Amino acid sequence: TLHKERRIGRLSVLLLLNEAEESTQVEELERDGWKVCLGKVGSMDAHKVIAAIETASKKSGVIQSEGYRESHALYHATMEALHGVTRGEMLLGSLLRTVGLRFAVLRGNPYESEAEGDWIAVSLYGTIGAPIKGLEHETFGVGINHI
Amino acid sequence: TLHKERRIGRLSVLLLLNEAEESTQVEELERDGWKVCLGKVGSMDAHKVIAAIETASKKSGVIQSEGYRESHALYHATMEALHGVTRGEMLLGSLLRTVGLRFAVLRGNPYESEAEGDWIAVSLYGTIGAPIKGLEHETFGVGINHI
Amino acid sequence: TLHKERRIGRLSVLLLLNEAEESTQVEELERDGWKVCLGKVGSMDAHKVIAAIETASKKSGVIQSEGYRESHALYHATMEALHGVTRGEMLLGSLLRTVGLRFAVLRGNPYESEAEGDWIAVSLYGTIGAPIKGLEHETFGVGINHI
Amino acid sequence: TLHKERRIGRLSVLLLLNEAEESTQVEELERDGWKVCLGKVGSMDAHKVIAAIETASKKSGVIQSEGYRESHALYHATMEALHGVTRGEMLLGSLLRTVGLRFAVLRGNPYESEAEGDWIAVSLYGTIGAPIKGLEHETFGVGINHI
Amino acid sequence: TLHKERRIGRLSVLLLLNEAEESTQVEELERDGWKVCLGKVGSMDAHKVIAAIETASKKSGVIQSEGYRESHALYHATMEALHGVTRGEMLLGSLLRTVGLRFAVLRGNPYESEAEGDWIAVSLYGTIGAPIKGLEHETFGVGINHI
Amino acid sequence: TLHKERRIGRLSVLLLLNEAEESTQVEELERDGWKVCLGKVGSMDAHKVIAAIETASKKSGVIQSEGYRESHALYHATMEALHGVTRGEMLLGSLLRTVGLRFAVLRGNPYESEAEGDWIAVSLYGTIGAPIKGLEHETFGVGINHI
Ligand SMILES: N[C@@H](Cc1c[nH]c[nH+]1)C(=O)O
Ligand SMILES: N[C@@H](Cc1c[nH]c[nH+]1)C(=O)O
Ligand SMILES: N[C@@H](Cc1c[nH]c[nH+]1)C(=O)O
Ligand SMILES: N[C@@H](Cc1c[nH]c[nH+]1)C(=O)O
Ligand SMILES: N[C@@H](Cc1c[nH]c[nH+]1)C(=O)O
Ligand SMILES: N[C@@H](Cc1c[nH]c[nH+]1)C(=O)O
Ligand SMILES: [Ba+2]
Ligand SMILES: [Ba+2]
Ligand SMILES: [Ba+2]
Ligand SMILES: [Ba+2]
Ligand SMILES: [Ba+2]
Ligand SMILES: [Ba+2]
Ligand SMILES: [Ba+2]
Ligand SMILES: [Ba+2]
Ligand SMILES: [Ba+2]
Ligand SMILES: [Ba+2]
Ligand SMILES: [Ba+2]
Ligand SMILES: [Ba+2]
Repeated sequence: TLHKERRIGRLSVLLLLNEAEESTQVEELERDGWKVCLGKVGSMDAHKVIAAIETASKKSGVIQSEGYRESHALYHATMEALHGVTRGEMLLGSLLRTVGLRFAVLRGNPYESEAEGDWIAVSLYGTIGAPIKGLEHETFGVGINHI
Repeated sequence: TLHKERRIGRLSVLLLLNEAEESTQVEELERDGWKVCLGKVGSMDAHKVIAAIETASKKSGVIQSEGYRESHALYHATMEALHGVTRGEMLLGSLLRTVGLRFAVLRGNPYESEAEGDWIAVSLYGTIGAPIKGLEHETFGVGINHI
Repeated sequence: TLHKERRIGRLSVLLLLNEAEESTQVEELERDGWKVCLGKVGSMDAHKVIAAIETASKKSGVIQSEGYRESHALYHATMEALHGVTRGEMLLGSLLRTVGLRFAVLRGNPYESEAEGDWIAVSLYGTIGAPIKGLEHETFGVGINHI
Repeated sequence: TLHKERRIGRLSVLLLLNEAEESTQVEELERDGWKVCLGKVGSMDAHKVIAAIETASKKSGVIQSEGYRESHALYHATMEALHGVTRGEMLLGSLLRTVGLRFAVLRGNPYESEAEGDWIAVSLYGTIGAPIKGLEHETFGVGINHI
Repeated sequence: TLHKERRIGRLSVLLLLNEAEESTQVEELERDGWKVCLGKVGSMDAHKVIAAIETASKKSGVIQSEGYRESHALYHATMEALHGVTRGEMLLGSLLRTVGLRFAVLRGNPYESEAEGDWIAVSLYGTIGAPIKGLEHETFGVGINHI
Repeated sequence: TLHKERRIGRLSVLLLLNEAEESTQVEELERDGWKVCLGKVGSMDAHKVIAAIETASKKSGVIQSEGYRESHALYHATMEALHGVTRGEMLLGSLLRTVGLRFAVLRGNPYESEAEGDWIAVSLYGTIGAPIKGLEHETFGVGINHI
């Protein structure tokens, strides 16, 4: 049962979508026990988006730098988030398209039972379009995985 | 070029994610020229989710009841939104999973140039999990298409 | 190297597309050594579409009714043909859509060298759209496999 | 209701498959109201196949050069056409395959009602095989979208 | 670093493929620390293949009956295994195919470092073919996830 | 009906998995009438993996070096084998992942009736994970096709 106050998904998206506050929201979330990570990445290569998220997550401490387990949970949540952005073929430049994304990564227990342990959420928002500015529209993606 | 104040995607998601206001947000959006449609649908059949969205959209007037063109634009934006929720296989009950979604549909020009005309956005938020309550997590989806 | 006069794909289509009152193509192809099949199927169940094509291909003697080897060559040709039709998710009714198809099944060698042996093409044409007539547009798919 | 005499999909294919008439078929279709485009593309990069189809469409006046709306309709139609050719994975060279394609793009109204507006059809035809001539076979793809 | 002697994937397959020993291989693996599960499932519904694997896993104590965390790890591992069997579209009956599968589920740590924790491997083996015995062939699938 | 002693899939695996110091399987299979191939490949480019398998299958004489027909049977077997490995997106390096594979290619008839003719299996095994060693887990894939 998802805790009405700890919906890791909804929270990561609100953070990702609210431009006024930035450090005001991150602190509250962190004081609530959430490990937060924010970043931006524009590219026509998906592996750079994945790389960017993984690097920012490990630096901000959202996931462990050592070992595979946690990098593996993050990898798949990212894959699942890229689905919402790619909608069909997890390809960017190879299908003549590029993205400009903002991303958030949240870690913590979104459930009532403390036995559930930690979960992670990768949220993406920005644009996807042709190699030219202006010729694009919005795109969203959210992936949730257990750690 | 997307108008900083008319980002149809971001707006539909905020509406979808804000529980306090409900009719307070819809009115402002509608006074701004946006045609809005809200609804909920829980099911293990994707064709009922699609049906629910299409029916609510035509009743609330977001898209034209007559003709194919507009129903065709809505159909594909829905498909693109379901990708974010299904992340891989656009299947629910057949893969032993069910969803509980909240959906918003917005229509209007999100660009600076008035020549772009109308666009539509289908946003989904809720849960996806096993046929039992509690065993699920969050899921998001957003589709954007021109009309 | 393909035989400019035996491009099994191109031929199966020209045959599927033509709506001439006088039956002149089937006999011409057969006389040139080709096996030909023709059928129509409308359904919101992909398995029924695969079923019909198999059956008509066996009744017409395009593939052997005995064994698996040829039924296997056709099944994949059919599948690769349904991709052009479903474009992404090999689902019809569960995605609230339905088809009205016409199909051709051509079997024979399309190469200059007799060594390449027989090959088989499955072509599809019709409409795909909502459950209501009129609300739809065209759909095309060609699957080519070896036998 | 598709107009028996304006089946944009069927027409673009017949236009693509027939070698005898080249300007004779374009003219007749142009005089019938259709915007028409024809091209050839050989590549192992999907983005080049996409870019040529867009560039040819914008140079022949099948879709506007200015704005995003029309480029967006064509992009998706191309994607839907790319499906029938790739059959499963929208990759060519990365999967050790290359294509030699002939394409067509048709823009006009295929319905009885004028309220349906214009639609665009992207059609593809040619060979898909290994990076060696002769080692291949035929491949089709038809995409259809509303503008 | 995978531990040469604890390659959970390789083990579950060898365990799945060998008919001579049944309890002799389960015991040895159990005495080596591995949680093990074995089952058989014949169906044309993917959800039944999934449900049997989950039910068998929860009854044999390979994953907890309480909570979501472990069911979530197993669900995804099963999906990843379902991939190798469906090869492209996660559908069976809807695509006129049915399977007769033997499965295995292994839970334990395959790495040198104990900080990697437990991982779960779902393995599938059997036939996938038409709804008629004999008309089919072999099919494999191995899914691997972290708990 | 498959021959309990000639299940080409099951055999190709047992052969791929075994790491015995004494070469005893290859010769036994060959003596029973099977064509066998063995190779290893590590790369973050799927085309290089397909390349190697083709080549080793031609050098070993598992499929004819001349023609297309057999190269076509193998290419698809390979593809259907890569699905078990990529589980969703037939991408390695562009999704920031890489493989370390071992592959077997068995060719021969696996059915009781000699009428089914020859068939070919492509089996894969190794690891898939980040560009850094250790950060990975196992991966499996079996593709079976007719020839
Ligand atoms: N609209 C495309 C992106 C794009 C390519 N060209 C123009 N726009 C998408 O859905 O990703
Ligand atoms: N977690 C699954 C849903 C589910 C099935 N069983 C339990 N949960 C998903 O990503 O859709
Ligand atoms: N146009 C959709 C089908 C559809 C459903 N409703 C209307 N049309 C397709 O491309 O398959
Ligand atoms: N014919 C393959 C392509 C190929 C590459 N090499 C041989 N064939 C296809 O379906 O795309
Ligand atoms: N062998 C097919 C299934 C099938 C159905 N009928 C014949 N064959 C597959 O790859 O799934
Ligand atoms: N584990 C991923 C690959 C990966 C990338 N980084 C770490 N692992 C897979 O299933 O392919
Ligand atoms: Ba996909
Ligand atoms: Ba898919
Ligand atoms: Ba697919
Ligand atoms: Ba092929
Ligand atoms: Ba788009
Ligand atoms: Ba796909
Ligand atoms: Ba459509
Ligand atoms: Ba999940
Ligand atoms: Ba798929
Ligand atoms: Ba993994
Ligand atoms: Ba896929
Ligand atoms: Ba098969």
